[PDB]
Amino acid sequence: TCPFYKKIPGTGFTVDAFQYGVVEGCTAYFLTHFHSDHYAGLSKHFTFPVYCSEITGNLLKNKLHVQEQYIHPLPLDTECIVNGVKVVLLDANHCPGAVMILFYLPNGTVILHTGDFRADPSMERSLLADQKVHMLYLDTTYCSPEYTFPSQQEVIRFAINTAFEAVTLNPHALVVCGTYSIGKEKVFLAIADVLGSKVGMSQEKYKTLQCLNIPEINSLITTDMCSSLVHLLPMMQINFKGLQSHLKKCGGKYNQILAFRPTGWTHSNKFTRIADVIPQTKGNISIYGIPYSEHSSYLEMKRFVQWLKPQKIIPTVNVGTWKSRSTMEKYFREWKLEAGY
Ligand code: NI
Repeated sequence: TCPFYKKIPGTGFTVDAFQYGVVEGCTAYFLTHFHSDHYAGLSKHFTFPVYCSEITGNLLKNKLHVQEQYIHPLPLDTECIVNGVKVVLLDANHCPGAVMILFYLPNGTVILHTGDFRADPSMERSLLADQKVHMLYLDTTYCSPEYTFPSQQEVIRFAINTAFEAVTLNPHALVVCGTYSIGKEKVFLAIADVLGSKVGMSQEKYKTLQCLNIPEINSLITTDMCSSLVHLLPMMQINFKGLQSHLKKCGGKYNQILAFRPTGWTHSNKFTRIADVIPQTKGNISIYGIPYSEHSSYLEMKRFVQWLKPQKIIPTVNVGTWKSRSTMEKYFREWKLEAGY
């Protein structure tokens, strides 16, 4: 049974609610982005209207085989009427195709559902600037002040400088980057651009990337692993055993691996600066964990909410424990007292 925080009151709508069977009263199922915890339940046998971005609809048709007649892609930044209700999709600054949804209820209430997002001051000049929001359904993934991490730009600068130094010292070094979902593509694209290489990967991952509307993508990626010196592997293989095994397969072309694991936050963030990050090393293999986040830090979240000044907040992450729920509620009250709304 579908939980309340996935239902939009005063409508026939649900958000990211495909794992509950037929939801009573639901006339349109929205999907914020193509991550498995959110799409769980969708397949080629789904027969209700799915509303989403163009990029999410490309993934639904090619990866999950949802039939075309049930996919309803909407442009961004554009007022649309869905089953008699005005909606707008906004860029969420998460993975490719990820959106936030503004719903303009028939009674005058305005609701923002963030999906998954990484808040940014640029959102203060979207279509959100133009009217009041009553209710906020908020991605609270990192809603605690211990969760700090650098800008995406600082993390990419570290990765490119690290990779270019290593491969210039040793032209026989291979770079490997871990992946298990869409998102974080800048990591491996930026590294391959500084090295003058295409990124090599499995046929399954190439297919996924070909759905993402990235400009000039045919110039940047390939299934020909022999022609590439930046390889993508599943995240599970980014360990000394898995990398040893991969290096064997490369036919003595390479004699060293430099590997990256883009994580979200890890507790090494509470002590170390990005500049000071060091790898784990075993022989001719080195592994860097880099804190590349596609979710808001605590400070970015707080700034967004203090600007938006919603009347009510409904968390959508960390909702399963009383201690999490009480922590989040205390921060919301702090923010409201400090700002004066
Ligand atoms: Ni996500």
